[PDB]
Amino acid sequence: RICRRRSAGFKGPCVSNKNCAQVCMQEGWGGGNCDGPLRRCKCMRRC
Repeated sequence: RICRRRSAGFKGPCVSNKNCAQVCMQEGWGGGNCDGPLRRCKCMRRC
């Protein structure tokens, strides 16, 4: 399975998708995903 976890350490709203991918990798997570109204970010990796 791939787990989606709210991006811990991301600076506010997901205006930059690129920086959410980084914050997720920074966290030890595969990629990052911007959720709902984009104004909150998630991280995705295998679990």
